[PDB]
Amino acid sequence: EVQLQQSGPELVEPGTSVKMPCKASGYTFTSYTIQWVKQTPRQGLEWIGYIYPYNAGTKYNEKFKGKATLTSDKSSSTVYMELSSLTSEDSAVYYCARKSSRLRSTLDYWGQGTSVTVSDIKMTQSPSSMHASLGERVTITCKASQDIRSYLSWYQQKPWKSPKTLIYYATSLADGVPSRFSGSGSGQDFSLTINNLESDDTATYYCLQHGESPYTFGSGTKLEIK
Amino acid sequence: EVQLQQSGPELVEPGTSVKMPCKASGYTFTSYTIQWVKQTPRQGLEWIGYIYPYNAGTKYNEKFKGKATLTSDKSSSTVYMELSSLTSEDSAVYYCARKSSRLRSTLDYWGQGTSVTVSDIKMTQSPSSMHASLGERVTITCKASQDIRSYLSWYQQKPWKSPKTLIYYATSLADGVPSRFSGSGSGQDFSLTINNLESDDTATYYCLQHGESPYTFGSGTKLEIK
Amino acid sequence: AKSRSNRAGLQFPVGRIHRLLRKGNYAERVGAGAPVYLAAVMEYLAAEVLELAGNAARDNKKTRIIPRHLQLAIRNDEELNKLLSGVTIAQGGVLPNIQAVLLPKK
Amino acid sequence: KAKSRSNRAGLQFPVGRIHRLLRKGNYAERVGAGAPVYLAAVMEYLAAEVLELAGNAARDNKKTRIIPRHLQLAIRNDEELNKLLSGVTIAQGGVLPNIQAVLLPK
Amino acid sequence: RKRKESYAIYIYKVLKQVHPDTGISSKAMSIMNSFVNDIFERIAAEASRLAHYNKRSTITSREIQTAVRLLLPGELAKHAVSEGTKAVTKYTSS
Amino acid sequence: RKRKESYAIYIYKVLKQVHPDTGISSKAMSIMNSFVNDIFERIAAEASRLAHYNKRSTITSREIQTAVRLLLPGELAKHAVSEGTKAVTKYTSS
Amino acid sequence: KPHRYRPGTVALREIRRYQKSTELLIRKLPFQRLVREIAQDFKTDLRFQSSAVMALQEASEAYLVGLFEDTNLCAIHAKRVTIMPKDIQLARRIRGER
Amino acid sequence: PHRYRPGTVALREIRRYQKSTELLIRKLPFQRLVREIAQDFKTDLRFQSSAVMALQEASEAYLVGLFEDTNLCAIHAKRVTIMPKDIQLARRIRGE
Amino acid sequence: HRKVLRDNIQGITKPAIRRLARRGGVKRISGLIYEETRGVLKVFLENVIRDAVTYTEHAKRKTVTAMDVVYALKRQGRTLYGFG
Amino acid sequence: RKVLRDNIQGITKPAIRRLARRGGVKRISGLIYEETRGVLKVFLENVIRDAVTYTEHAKRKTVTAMDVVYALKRQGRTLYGFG
DNA sequence: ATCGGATGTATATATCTGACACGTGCCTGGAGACTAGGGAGTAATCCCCTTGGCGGTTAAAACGCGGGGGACAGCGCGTACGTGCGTTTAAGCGGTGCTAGAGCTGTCTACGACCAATTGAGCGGCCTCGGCACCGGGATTCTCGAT
DNA sequence: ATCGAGAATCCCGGTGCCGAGGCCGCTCAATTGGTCGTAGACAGCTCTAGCACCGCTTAAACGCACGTACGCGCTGTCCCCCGCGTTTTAACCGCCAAGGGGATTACTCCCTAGTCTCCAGGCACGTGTCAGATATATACATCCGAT
Repeated sequence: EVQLQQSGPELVEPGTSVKMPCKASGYTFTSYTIQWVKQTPRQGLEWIGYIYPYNAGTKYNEKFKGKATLTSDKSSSTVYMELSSLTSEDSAVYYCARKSSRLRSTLDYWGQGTSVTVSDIKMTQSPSSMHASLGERVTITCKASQDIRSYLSWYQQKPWKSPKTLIYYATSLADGVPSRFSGSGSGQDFSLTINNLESDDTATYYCLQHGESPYTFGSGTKLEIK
Repeated sequence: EVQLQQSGPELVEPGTSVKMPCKASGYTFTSYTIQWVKQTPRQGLEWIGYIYPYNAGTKYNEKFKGKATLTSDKSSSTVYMELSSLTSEDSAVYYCARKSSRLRSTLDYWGQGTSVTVSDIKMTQSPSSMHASLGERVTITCKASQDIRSYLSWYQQKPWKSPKTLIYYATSLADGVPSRFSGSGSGQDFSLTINNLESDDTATYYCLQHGESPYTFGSGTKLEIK
Repeated sequence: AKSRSNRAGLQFPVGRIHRLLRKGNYAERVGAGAPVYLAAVMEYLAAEVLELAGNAARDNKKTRIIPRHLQLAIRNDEELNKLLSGVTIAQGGVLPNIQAVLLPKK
Repeated sequence: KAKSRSNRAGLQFPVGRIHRLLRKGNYAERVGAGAPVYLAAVMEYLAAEVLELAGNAARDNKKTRIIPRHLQLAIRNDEELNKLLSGVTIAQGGVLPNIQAVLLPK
Repeated sequence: RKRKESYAIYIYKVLKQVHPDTGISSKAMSIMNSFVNDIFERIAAEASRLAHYNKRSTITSREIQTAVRLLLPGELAKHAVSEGTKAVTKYTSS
Repeated sequence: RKRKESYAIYIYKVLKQVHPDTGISSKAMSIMNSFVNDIFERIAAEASRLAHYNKRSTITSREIQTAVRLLLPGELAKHAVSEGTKAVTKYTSS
Repeated sequence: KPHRYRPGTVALREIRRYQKSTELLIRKLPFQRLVREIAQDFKTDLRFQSSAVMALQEASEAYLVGLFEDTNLCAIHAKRVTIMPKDIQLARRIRGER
Repeated sequence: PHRYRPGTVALREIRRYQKSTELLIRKLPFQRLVREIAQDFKTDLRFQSSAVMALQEASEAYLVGLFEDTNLCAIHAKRVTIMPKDIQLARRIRGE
Repeated sequence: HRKVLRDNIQGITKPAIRRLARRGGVKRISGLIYEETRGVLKVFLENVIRDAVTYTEHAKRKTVTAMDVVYALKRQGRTLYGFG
Repeated sequence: RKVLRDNIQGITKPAIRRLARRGGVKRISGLIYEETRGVLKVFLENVIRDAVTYTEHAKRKTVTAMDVVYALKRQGRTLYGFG
């Protein structure tokens, strides 16, 4: 029922500034923060920041302070993101993700992303790639740098699609996710476990910590079914 | 504490209009209607009308419809009554009284009374005048015309003073009234009873009905001590 | 057998109100005079509302109380309007009230 | 040995005391066994949520003790907690910093 | 058909002793039934809280009188206290 | 001395497990105790009212869950139901 | 020359008309369809009594009439006689809904 | 000499009193007002030290939350001064 | 065969909102009042119907009765007399 | 004990200005101070009347902070911090 | 736009106190174990009442159009409120004392819960007639445009 | 300021109808009569805490002067909303038909109240130390007038 629709693909000029919307409907707009995630195929996913449409309260990644500002529009249910002074370190896919103001909640609903082209705690996923059969259990780990406590999410990302939430609060299943996926762990050692694999389990599996102030994703794990 | 401050004495010529205030203090002004009663030495007490300051809603006697006109001012906590076409039949004292919007309630507190000097149910008080000793039990009757179901009051009026409420709802004592006074009766024949008399019981005693919409007083009962 | 309603001089059911107090999870025990007091207060309030509604029904030349008369009786009275301020009376309408600035001028 | 129902449930809030308060509180004639477990878990969740947001608000103020100002900032900076505690005054809590745009100078 | 048990006959007795020739409609009788149930539930809940605040386990007529003085505005709570005191007084005389 | 029985030591245990270095003042502990008492008596009153509506005599975890869904706004009522269901599932496994 | 009332006459006339009636001012079937459409997002295959939708319509129209009575005061405060969405928003956030 | 323009110290005071948590009424005039209002209900009453503080917290919270609605009513009428008509509108919409 | 409705908020027409404003006492009505009013009514009905369905599915019913609506209104401070 | 009169002027004009500053108010008319004193007197009358009713139900002579908390709670002005 | 003086506010350092976090005894309330009984879960049946469909009526809704009056913006004028300064006045704080009353304990008894037997009060069903909704026709009243 | 035409509303009799109001049978809930056991009323006592007074310091309140900027009234313009006529659409009402599910009954059993015993969890009471409050100097930000 929740849609976060976004723009099309763009190619722009350096030095300019691009503004992209996150027209979001299907829910009460002012009660959920809207998170912005940057995905380049070199550095994985990176968290830009959020805005809270209740009080227009923002928070940014310190490496994006000045590079990106977020604004709101409560009449049109729209959050805008401007990137100014476009360098070559700006050709990525920018998703907007809805997240509740609950500390337990995760980035549960994503936007499809915009192709943009120009002219601290580290999450170390131990398997960088997996290969398995169609009835095998796989186990992905998300070794942490400092003690977060259960504030870990697990996302899968199919090729050229927006990521999908699997686990939040390190054990709890997301909405509509089948019980084959199960999370475990606390502190610094977490685990994703898929039980009886299928053909549609071929994706990259990221772990996101949101216990501390800059949210950091994992490097990724490409699981290969046959 | 509840005071209804009225104006002073006043002389006017015939063919004039005169406005008298009823500045009220010591209570919540809009919760209580303010009643207007005239008193002549030729006809006695007679009810003119009321105004409810909550909805600015008046209701007049059919003998005074057009003749008298009532207005309130909420910020002033003041009720103004105007008299049009001042005939010789306008030589009276005009009292303003406070009555709640409760049907059981009576004219609780009265004003000072202003002497204006130009230049249906009937109540039957059976003793028109009474002499009594200083320790005798007195009964005054107030036989009615139509049936009023216990909506009858009793007032004591000293000479050249405002009437004081004795008994409301035909049995129940007013506030500050000692238990020497005692009311009885229901339907048409009511009775006031004074158990042991005193020095300050030299007054005239009226009975007022509230059963039907023109309120009618009694003729009076002048009580003398020895 | 004499009813407690007849014993108290009331029309409202003192025994039924006693049962409803005893089975309503209000206290561990319920005194004797408490359903009598509560029945007298409920009969008083019902009689005041019904009397003002019957007067408002007679003013519209009707011999039967409809919800409009209950609404007029309640909202034309400050104490009853403060008692029933968060109450919608079904098919009651509103009081006739136009602001003075909306009327034609001269 | 005796084990607490809080430790059986994994909670920090007293399941046995909440059972006694539901029993002696005139709520129903009977109280189920999972009712104090559920209610203690919900109360501990809500306490932990407002306490964590207040501790973050204290840390952003460079303090290590929560004072009522941090509870007020935590509650009023959150849409759901403000809808839950809307008719609630917090003593010595202050207000949120908010000036309307029209009152700021050109 | 299991005895839904309203207040309609007592409200009709009250109406017929107040206005002996005025009747009532079914929707108005339902509104008056809702009103009587409403004020019962308000006074009983305030009396329940007053008994709980004072470490008492009995709702008495003193709790009902305090709840009436807390819930009714102005001169409603003056005449309702008089009605309740009169009924308890003549009830204790059997 | 008559054992005034607060929630303060449990709120302090919860605080020491979410923020192990942060303390709390006495006025803030009094506010948190009032908060916990308030939400207890709101959920318990709604569960009492649900049992009375459905002609039940028992307050169970199904009434407490429906009261939590009625009272808490949004995703508060989504995570509180998860916490209560997890505690009940753990408790019946001894 | 056809007769023509000046602007404001017919409006005051139907203010006096609809402030004297007690009826329901929304059509019954569009409101019933709106109620059943809204309830589809909470539980699928719901049934409603005939009096449940009547209770919802009475409550909804009482809400909207009582909100327009406050919107009108907010419009008159700004020295207008037209009501505007900023008047509705002011009334709703002083009442505690925005 | 130096002179701030009208509206500058007002905004400075808005930022000063919206950052603090103090009680903005003096303690002894408020306690005297409480004991004077309570005389009309019972003679020779007595108050805890905490009852008058609970009354002052609630009274200042009520007045601050009313002045916010009053400011919205003033801004709605395209003014920046608040007036008794703004207070009366703010209380009529709230239902007082 | 199940009836799934879409966009019946336009069934509350412009002359219906004008009648509600006439009962509210409103003389002149802007043209943007109707879309504001439809959103206000939709938010009110979402809030009441969510609680009425919660009361209904606690009782393990499939029918929303009038008492569920009356209870859902009553705990929002909107007591309704006339429906039990 | 002695009777007190007219203590509403102890709520001075600077105190009302401080409460308006916390309410975000930049400019204040001169007739605001009497309107504010009347509003505060009405609120305090309504709360103290209920707190005194709660007090003399308990057959006490001291208004405790709990009676004030209950008297505010029954008006929708729930106060956290005093028990 | 820019620059500098004045003012205010954020920042870093010392230092000091009282409030908070922790330790200890003790006592009372919670846990464990056991028993009895009744609430509720579940199955089964009935019959109401909700949903769906259909067709003709007709009243409300939609749409278009002319025009007037109201919203809004600009402009000017005056007055009232803000800023600041100097004088005054209570608030706050500490210190002390006195006593009223809150809070706690103990004892006793009246009062309410409880249980069983009985009967009449109230509720469902049904039946009838009159209060009211509606219809048609005249009567008054309000509004609006030439005069 | 009169004044007539037209539209609107009000009133006044006459008809039909269905809903209020009353009656009848029955059942179940209230009443009546004892019996018991705890709640609370009342007397008594102690100690907390609230009230009252007093002196001093000083911060806030008060009163006044000056000027500005904002409130408010006036005028003009234009455009948007209202009144009305015409066309269309969908509500509504009456009728009918399934069938889902609400409501009630019967029965079994498991879950919870109640009681008793024990012991450990939590509270009152002390206690040290460190987090914050405050003083004070210093640095940055901002405001405002002159250019």
